[PDB]
Amino acid sequence: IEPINFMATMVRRVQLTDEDKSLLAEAAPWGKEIAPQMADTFYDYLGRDEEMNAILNATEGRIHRLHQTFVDWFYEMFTGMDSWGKAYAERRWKIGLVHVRIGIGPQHVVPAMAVVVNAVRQKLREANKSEALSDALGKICMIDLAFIEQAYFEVSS
Ligand code: HEM
Repeated sequence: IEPINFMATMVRRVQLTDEDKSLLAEAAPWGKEIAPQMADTFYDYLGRDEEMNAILNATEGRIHRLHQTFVDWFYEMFTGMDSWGKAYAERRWKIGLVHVRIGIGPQHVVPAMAVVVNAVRQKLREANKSEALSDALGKICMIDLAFIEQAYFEVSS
């Protein structure tokens, strides 16, 4: 309802610390480096699902937009935009409403998010990044997923 307030509840409930935020903000340049490959993995994953591939069929110009929206969203987890504040919360809430409007649900987004976290965890291990960075990214992916699921709850109901 009030994005900034939902954000404070989500950072407390997922236990995302000042330390986590520092690890994310420090890894941001690396996040920016891997984002395009993450976008490609995600696109291919969605493409292999009959139901989710049907949903991704508005136009071809959609491919660029689907790649770019993903790259910016992914990088933003590392920077937090306004340090995981009001603008972050408003952007995450708008992301939630977009998915509810196109008729995608928990059966799509919860697994999709499991695949993102799995794919990022592979990149982290490839690059021999810290386990503390890996935990922090797990936390912020799950904040973002709560925003999407909460939007679906509020727009449904
Ligand atoms: C962790 C999961 C996901 C994330 C983080 C994500 C992220 C995004 C973002 C940032 C946007 C742009 C929203 C905007 O306009 O402001 C978006 C749009 C979209 N997403 Fe997702 N998404 C996810 C899952 C999915 C899934 C499972 C589908 C299934 C097909 C999907 C289909 C779309 C479509 C069709 C759009 C609109 C693109 C357009 O404007 O033409 N997304 N998503």
